[PDB]
Amino acid sequence: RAKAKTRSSRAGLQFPVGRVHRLLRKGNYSERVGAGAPVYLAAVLEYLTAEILE
Amino acid sequence: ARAKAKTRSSRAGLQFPVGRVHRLLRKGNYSERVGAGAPVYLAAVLEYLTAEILELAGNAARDNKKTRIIPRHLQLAIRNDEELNKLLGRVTIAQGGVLPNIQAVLLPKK
Amino acid sequence: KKRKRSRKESYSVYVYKVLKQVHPDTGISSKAMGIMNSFVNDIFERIAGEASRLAHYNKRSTITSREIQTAVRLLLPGELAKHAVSEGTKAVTKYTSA
Amino acid sequence: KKRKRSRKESYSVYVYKVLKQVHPDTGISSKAMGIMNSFVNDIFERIAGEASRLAHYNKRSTITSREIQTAVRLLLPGELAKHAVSEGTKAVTKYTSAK
Amino acid sequence: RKVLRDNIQGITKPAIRRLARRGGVKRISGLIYEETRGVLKVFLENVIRDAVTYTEHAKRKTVTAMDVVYALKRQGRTLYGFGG
Amino acid sequence: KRHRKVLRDNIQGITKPAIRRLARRGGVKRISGLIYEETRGVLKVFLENVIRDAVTYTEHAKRKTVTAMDVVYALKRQGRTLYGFGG
Amino acid sequence: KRHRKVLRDNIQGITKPAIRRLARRGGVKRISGLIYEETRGVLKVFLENVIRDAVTYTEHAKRKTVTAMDVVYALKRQGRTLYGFGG
Amino acid sequence: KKPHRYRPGTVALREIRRYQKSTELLIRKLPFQRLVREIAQDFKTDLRFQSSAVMALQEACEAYLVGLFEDTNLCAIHAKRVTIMPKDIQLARRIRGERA
Amino acid sequence: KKPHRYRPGTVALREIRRYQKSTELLIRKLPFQRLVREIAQDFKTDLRFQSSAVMALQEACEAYLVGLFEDTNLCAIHAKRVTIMPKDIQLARRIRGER
Amino acid sequence: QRLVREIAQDFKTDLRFQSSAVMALQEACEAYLVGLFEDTNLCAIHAKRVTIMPKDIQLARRIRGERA
DNA sequence: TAGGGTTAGGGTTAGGGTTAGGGTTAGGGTTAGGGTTAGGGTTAGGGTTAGGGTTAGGGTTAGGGTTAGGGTTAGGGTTAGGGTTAGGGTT
DNA sequence: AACCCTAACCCTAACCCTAACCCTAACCCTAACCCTAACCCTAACCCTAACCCTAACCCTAACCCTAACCCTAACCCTAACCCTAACCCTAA
Repeated sequence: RAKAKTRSSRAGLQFPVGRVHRLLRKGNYSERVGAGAPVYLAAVLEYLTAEILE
Repeated sequence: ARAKAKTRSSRAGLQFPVGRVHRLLRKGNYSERVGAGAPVYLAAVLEYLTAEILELAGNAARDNKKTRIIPRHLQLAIRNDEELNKLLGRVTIAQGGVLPNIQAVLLPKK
Repeated sequence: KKRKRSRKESYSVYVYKVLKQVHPDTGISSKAMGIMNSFVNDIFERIAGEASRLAHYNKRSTITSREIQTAVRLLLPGELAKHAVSEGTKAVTKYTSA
Repeated sequence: KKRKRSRKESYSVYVYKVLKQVHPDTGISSKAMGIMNSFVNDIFERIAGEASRLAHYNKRSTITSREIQTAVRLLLPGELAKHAVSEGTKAVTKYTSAK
Repeated sequence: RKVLRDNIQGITKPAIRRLARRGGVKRISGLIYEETRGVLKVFLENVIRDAVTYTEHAKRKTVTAMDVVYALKRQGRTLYGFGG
Repeated sequence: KRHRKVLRDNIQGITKPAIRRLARRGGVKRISGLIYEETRGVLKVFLENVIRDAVTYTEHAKRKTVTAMDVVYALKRQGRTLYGFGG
Repeated sequence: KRHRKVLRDNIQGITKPAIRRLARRGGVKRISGLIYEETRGVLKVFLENVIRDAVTYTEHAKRKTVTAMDVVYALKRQGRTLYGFGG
Repeated sequence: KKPHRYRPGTVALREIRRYQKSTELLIRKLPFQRLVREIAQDFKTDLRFQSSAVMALQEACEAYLVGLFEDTNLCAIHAKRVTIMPKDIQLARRIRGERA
Repeated sequence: KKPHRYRPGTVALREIRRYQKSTELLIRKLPFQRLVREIAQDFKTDLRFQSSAVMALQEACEAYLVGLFEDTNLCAIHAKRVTIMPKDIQLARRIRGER
Repeated sequence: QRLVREIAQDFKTDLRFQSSAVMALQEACEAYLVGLFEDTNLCAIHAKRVTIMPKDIQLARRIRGERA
């Protein structure tokens, strides 16, 4: 709680990297999410939303 | 201490297991809590479907007169009944041939 | 041998008992066991599978008996549904008594 | 009366910030936010559904990056999975290398 | 509300041609109009029956839009838009 | 050191008799001449697609052998469930 | 023995420095990053086109060896005219 | 009267163009709020439809019919005809995997 | 001299009836073993195929092909023709949706 | 030596390349490539840029007439 | 790596099935006037919900025993080869 | 009716076998809890129904021009024997 830096900003991705972790965990997809997976899956959604929106 | 130690499949009178089916629902990650009543409904619903395929399969083998069910009989039973041809309509049974049908125009009329 | 093989599980013993009840004098070849054992393991992923989603939409967190009766009225056809929703409740009724 | 207000959650702020990098000057009408917020929720239920089957077939219990990457190689087609496996690899490399 | 024949006669002959002209057809035979009232009645029976089964699970007596977006998704024709 | 031929079977073995045996099971009565080159073009875009997904699963386990459970797992995704060849 | 044959890694055999030494003779000062894949596309079409005409002359003479007076007789038709490495 | 009586085939190639460049819905709303409610009375009595689920059934039963019609047209141009006929709609469904 | 030449197209009706009543595979195993080996080289080299993997691929591939030819036939009988042709195969693939 | 050998497999197999044939192919292929770069450079200096890029190579090939 | 038997691979030939052309007639197309119904509004009242504390029974869960299911194995019961006889017509 | 194919066996002889037999491993009874699907006013909104209108849209004739169909030949091309003898099986 010393200072607040968004987990999206540290990896420089616009799409949320905190919300995708809760939705992967609370949908019962698997027992232990891991921490290299929320960040990879918030970048394969952002590239696709930047192909249809351009 | 314990006493009778009677089995769950025996209590409900269903041949298919009601012990293995509960473990698989719990560790497949379908949902966090599985109610005890639910495995018993699944074992019964699966049993009726196996009895329909095996009973219909046997009749077709009797007509061929061989005394063992084999893959070709199962295709002929599954692909004839209307309801079982709309659940298993995409599945391809291995070593199963095709049902015999020839269109009239190809067939020499005269 | 000294391998200590993990081994596998099969619903093959159970299928043989059912074959005996419906017809008491026929038998099944091993290739036929393979097609049948797969079906019992493919109608356990469609029927259980629709139950998982039906729990989340509602917000409820358990897969109880009603949720496996709204997944047999949707993933099974027409008259193999009325004769299977009815067959299942009878076994649940007996279990509750004993 | 007071409060008693549920909070609907939608990815709509984040689709009005990728329209402000690719094309400054244009704006999205309300229906297009609909037909977009229902796209992000459809390619997140096809990459968390081929990564919860790959974990179980191989008898393992965690979805690490390799698993969320096997799905992109299978579900997305050509000239779309190629321009996506790389985009993720640069984005995770920054997370570990730079703190 | 009703139980008459105006249900399938509501898809009138002009609007069973304009739907077609959005597809490319240039001449339409007389009996297409009867067969294409039959095919729409079967599709609606299958989409409506599955919406009712989900509605009963929650005990509600109103068939909301999300239930139709979940009936169509199962049969292979996803809809995007009129729902979430 | 090397089989002199490196053709890896160029869509071969589907000889006129094999395509005139599969078609006859189908119901075809008078197969036309040009079909043989085309039916060696449709088999080709299918054997590749089951294969690309099949290798993709094996590289995930890091093993170097394509076992039949990998082909049954790939065939389910495209749409046809083979029952029992692998189980 | 030599139990291996030439795979298709060759097209990436041209290295990243070699395309930066055939472009510094050309006057280029700040080569951009994406050029390296494109320059392996322009060379790839050219090497096939001199080659197909080269094999077509050799098969006319029913030999099995592509000698340089065949490359020089193919390169004249396409457009260039190498003078020197040939007669 | 020397007018502009258009010859058969020039008021149908101007119609295909106007209707293929629009986004509106062809079926009238009130007659499709009664087909939906006479196919529901049989399944359960007293079901009250919402006002956005009688427009998500219109936009999925007017985008499957404009789907059969393109497949009927490819079939009726394979027998050298330009007029869709009722023996074409039946072929399209069989191959697609719908009624058989 | 007995030519006994059955008129054109009557040997084949006997062929159709006998072929539809048996399940043996109709493409030879040794040639097919190689077509898969060639189409696997591009995806990776050093891939070793177990015996069952070639067998499954033969049962699926025969089954897709047997089907395309029952739908091509249905299209041919529509135009009043009685023989399959190259053009008919392409209407079946556009309608089925494979494209 | 290898790129030429791989490209030759498709046209025929059992083709044996004399030493001079792979030398000539090196002194023609370098010359086509050295040239495209001088024309790509002329195009780049036109737009006010000082660096070659992927788009510039395509204008040089359409104008020279090779791609069609 | 033998080796051996049969499957594919070449020829001819005659029939039959596309295919192009040439008439014939109902059937969609194209305008033109009558007779609405399907859209909009406004009220209003009932008909179904959205939270919110509150039990109590149904789960989970972590200990024991112990039962039931999963591998291995001779010898018999089909079950196909394997030849005759049958039997269908079939050019 | 040229003279071609269809239908009894019957020896033949490996793979489904019942045990049968351990025995390994997974269920079950027996004790703990917690937590949630039941419960309830309410107050809120939104679906249903009713009323009015009116003007674009359907409906029902007439007239006549194409396009679907049925012949007509005919002529190319796909069918059905026949020596191979090459290659795929079959062990091993």
